[PDB]
Amino acid sequence: MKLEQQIQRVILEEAKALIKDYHEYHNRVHLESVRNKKRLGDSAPDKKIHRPNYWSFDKKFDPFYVKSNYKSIARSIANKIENRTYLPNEPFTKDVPKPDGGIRKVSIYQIPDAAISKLFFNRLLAKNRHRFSSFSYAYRNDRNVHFAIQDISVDLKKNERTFLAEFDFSDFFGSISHSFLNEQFNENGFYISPEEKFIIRSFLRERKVGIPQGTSISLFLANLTCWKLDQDLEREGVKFSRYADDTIIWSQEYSKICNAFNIITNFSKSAGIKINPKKSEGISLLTKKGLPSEITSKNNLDFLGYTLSVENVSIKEKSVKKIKKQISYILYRNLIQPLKKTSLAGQTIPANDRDKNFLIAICEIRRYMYGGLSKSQIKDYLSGRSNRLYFKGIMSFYPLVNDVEQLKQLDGWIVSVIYRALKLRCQLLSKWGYNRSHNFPFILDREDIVDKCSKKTIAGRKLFEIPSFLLIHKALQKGLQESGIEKIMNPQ
Amino acid sequence: MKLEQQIQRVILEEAKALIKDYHEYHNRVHLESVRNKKRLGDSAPDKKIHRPNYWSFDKKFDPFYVKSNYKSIARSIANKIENRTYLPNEPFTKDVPKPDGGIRKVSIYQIPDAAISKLFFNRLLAKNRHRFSSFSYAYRNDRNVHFAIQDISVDLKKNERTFLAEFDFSDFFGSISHSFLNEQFNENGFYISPEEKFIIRSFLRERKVGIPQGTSISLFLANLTCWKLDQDLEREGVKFSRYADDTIIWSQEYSKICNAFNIITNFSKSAGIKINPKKSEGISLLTKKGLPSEITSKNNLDFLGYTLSVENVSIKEKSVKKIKKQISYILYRNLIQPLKKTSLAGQTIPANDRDKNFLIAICEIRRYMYGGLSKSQIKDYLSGRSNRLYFKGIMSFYPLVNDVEQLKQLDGWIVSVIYRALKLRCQLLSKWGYNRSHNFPFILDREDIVDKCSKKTIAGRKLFEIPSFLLIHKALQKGLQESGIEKIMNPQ
Amino acid sequence: SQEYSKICNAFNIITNFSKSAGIKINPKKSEGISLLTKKGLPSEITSKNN
RNA sequence: AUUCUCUCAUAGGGAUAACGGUGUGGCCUUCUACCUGUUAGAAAUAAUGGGUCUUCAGUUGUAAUUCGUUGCAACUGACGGGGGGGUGGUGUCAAAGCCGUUUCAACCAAGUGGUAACUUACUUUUACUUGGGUUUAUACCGUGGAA
RNA sequence: AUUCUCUCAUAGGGAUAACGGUGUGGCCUUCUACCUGUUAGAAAUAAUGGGUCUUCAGUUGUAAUUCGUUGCAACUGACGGGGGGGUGGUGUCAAAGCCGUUUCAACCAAGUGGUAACUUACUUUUACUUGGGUUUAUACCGUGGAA
Repeated sequence: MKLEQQIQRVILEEAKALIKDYHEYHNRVHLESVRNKKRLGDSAPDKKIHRPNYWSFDKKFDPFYVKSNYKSIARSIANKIENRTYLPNEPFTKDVPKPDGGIRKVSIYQIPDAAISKLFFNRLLAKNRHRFSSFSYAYRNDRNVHFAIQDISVDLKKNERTFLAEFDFSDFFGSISHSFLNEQFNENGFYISPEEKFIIRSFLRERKVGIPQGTSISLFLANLTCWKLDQDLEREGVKFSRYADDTIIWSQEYSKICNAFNIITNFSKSAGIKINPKKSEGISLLTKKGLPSEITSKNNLDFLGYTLSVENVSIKEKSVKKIKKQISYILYRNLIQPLKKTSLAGQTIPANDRDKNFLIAICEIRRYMYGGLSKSQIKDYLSGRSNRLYFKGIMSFYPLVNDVEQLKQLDGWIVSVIYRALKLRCQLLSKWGYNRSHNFPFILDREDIVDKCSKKTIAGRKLFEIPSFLLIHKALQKGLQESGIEKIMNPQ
Repeated sequence: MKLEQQIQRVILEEAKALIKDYHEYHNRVHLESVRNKKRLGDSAPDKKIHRPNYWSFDKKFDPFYVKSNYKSIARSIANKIENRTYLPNEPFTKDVPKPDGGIRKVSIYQIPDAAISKLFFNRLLAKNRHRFSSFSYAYRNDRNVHFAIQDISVDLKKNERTFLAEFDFSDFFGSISHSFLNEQFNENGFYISPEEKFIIRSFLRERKVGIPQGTSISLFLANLTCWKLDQDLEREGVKFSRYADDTIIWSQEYSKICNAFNIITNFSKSAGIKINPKKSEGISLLTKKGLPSEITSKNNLDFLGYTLSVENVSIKEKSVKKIKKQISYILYRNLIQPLKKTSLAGQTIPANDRDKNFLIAICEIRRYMYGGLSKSQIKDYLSGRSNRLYFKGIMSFYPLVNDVEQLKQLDGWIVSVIYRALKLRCQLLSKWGYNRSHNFPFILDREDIVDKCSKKTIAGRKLFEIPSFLLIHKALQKGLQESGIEKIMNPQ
Repeated sequence: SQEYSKICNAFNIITNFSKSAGIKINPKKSEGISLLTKKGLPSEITSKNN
């Protein structure tokens, strides 16, 4: 087919995606407003509906208007791409620096330009994916972080002490030399058509150095420049794994890991990229616990939310603290916050050994960790009674974790936090003039919360059971050997 | 879905494929019989239709009977796979030794067993393709011979002299140790379910050593055993490319290529495979023409139908001789063979400057080399007037050839052979009593055959033009940079 | 030995033999890799005199 | 109008008012061990209502082997953090320590110079919600029309 | 029966005779520079019939640059093997050589001790045929039924 049919179909799909997202967004907002009213009573605020503020800067940002007039835009763009006159329109770049983080300025392009960028990125990736290295895991459709994690986990067990080099790059996207970039189009066996070359050069006219962020065409150019670095790194004879601008190298020889520094420095001098000397760790020796070392040594390393070691693979401390933050905020929101207002008009007071708020908080925690599964369904999957199960929780993002002790400590932390939150709720209810210290669940003790909640039934469903990380860990371990990583892992 | 639906669908597709092939086969036979009658006149033999002789050995070989009764076979097999009682039936192995070739005994299995083998091979390949090396090109759906050819062609240009090691293995499939094979299922991070282990072991019960040939389940086991060999070969720091049991290694260091021999020997001792000392070439130094060498040296090497060198990539001599064989036989069949019979009853004698046999031979040659394209369509593709063209000829099997001189010599050989065949046809027609030495095309000379045939028209189509390899080479070169290798290459 | 790489390879040989024979080394009575020099000479890594 | 047209087609002109989604219910079919109530009615079966179990490592004693690890009874071992105060053991020449009872803390806090708040929130690889499909049953959410 | 059923389901029982494909034509739509005949009829356009062109490297002289390589006239260089005999050049002190005319060979054969045959053929990575789709137009090919 001609280029105009492809532009028309890509533009139509892109336009319909934003409309679907907006239609789901305002319905979620209405449902959450209704539940907030039922929770806060008469103290709930009013519902507010917002629209993107950049939809009014230029008419072409609005997906409804783009969809209404897509055939003419297609026609025009096609003609100007066949007349060598096309030029992307200036983007909207409101991104600004954030505390403790890089500015990370990101540009948002209009729908026709982003559609052209994605269309021309897909064909280049399809034509040239077979000439990339097997140790690059970013911006591709056949590799993912979990493959690098599995490769490092498998390789580190074999030996007892290995050397490691960790280095970082400063301003990766904004420091690529244009004369360098243009010289790689005729090397390593790549296939770039003249029209594709034109389209690529059309996106760099405004700048004098670096490549734009926020667009899909720069993700191929990001992997294009490191082909010689990966070629020389593999020729050296050391193992490595690179994701975007973050890399790690390990080897058994000091001389080999010293030569890897010279290779990295030579590539940085060739491409004009300067390394950051404040976020780099350098050369260190990783050994098992208790073994002495002659040089600077460490026991574990962090890589993309994981904590690799000689023995086990665990979750990073920052991600653990964010899980604790979300669970604690859910309990505080559903138990303590409503009772701190000026008046209790429209609220509901627990009575007759019933508490809807505790059930709601438990259900929300179960939806946050499991995703809605029950312990009976999990045990049916484990016993082989059933042969189908879905993974849609937070644990789906860390399927390679095999550290039981950390999960046990998280379970004990959850139980203690729940007990103390219920104690504070009881004290606040006593302060308001209601005494419910002899009713469920305020009467339960810490040592019997799980056992007593494991029995209470409602409508034939055990809706009061406390989720455990160990059970879902066992289910993930069983499903990994029967379906694979790609199937088990989350789609995002 | 359950296992029975998958078995039912796979069996049905396999059964319908043979029926489609047979229905196309007997129609091709009838058409060829009609044309043979019109060509040989009254001396043509009678049409004969055959059936596979092994269809009567066991009813289950017949696809019509299998299709008629597929649901019961599905049911049964499923039940016995869920009761741990399944066992493949003995195959039919009529393959025998051939002169100048290995016996290569091949077993044909029945449809349900081959369907189970393919079904269980597909899921294993999907679950474990990400743990294979990037330099293995056999029995996969993401790598092909042409990728290895492009990698060697690109790498050899950079340097002027490299060392090479070429070695071969004797009886690869029939010498794998079972105790070795069973020990690799728990290493390198593989994922094999217990049911899959059962199915695998079910196909090796009869033998005491080696794996069966002719089935789809052994193609995964072929790539499974060489994981440690490829791991150590990549750890050494040398380049290589392995396809099935054939491998090549090249490097810049004598010590590195000497260590590659020790790695190969250690792997052969570990797996029990013995190398053949009569089909191996050893260690040689490849240099450019005219440069002296201190050790045994050569100028080019052969790999999978190609002839690689420092400068160019050409076609192997054996494939060139087979192309010449096919062209010469086509000309002999359509020009000389009919006139050597006892009587010319029912034949047609050329007259009034007309010759249907010459036109038929030219059309068959064009279909053999191009596939039916015309020089006007090719020049339209080259000039950019059109933007779509198909490649369905013999040249589609060698798209990376860039040796113009060889194609020019083949063109001159074609012209000379055509001229001499027409001269012999004229002499035979003179011997039968007809003098046509002053009529087209017997009057044309060698130096004007192309120029005169390039003008004659019939029904507005230049059906007498002589095909040239250089034009299709230019079209292949242009299409490679605009669609890619996967798209241009043949589907087989 | 006189070479750091050679004394680093000796560790891999010892570890491979321990894995082959099933013997496990004790990490509390071992001293590791150290450089022995004469008294008064500086060292770049952990050093001892006797 | 987010619906439909028109062409000079990253724009401009007409014509019609509806056009996209969410919750609940329905239907379609879809992977499931038992034991018991009350119904119905022939135990073909249904209909509903209650309760239990599922994992791993062992030690066996044995069958099977296809010469192994297997399948098995029976067995026994696992399987929900940490911190600050008080008070008994038992620790020894002192002691560490090791035992368990009783209190305090919504979380970061096993800490800060000091400790409260927050989810349409906050941010560097950092994000997702419950087998599908179809329902002019049923109630509502953008934006229009009417007013 | 290769069609449909039935269950004890790698099998066995019934019932119906049609069931799968190929060539040609049709239709649907699908990527295409011109110049000319004769038609038709208004040059809106058709309908058919004839003929030419398409690639790469240069040298420019110049415009554009977005500071380059570009786009351009015009230019000139490419673009269909080898072998065995005869005979002229020109080779030089001889000579190699280098020039081109004239004959012989269906291919392997630029070779074998010797050279004919073969495609439903022969064989180690070794194989495929012409944008699709739909046509109870039209003629035929397996296997059934009828006979």
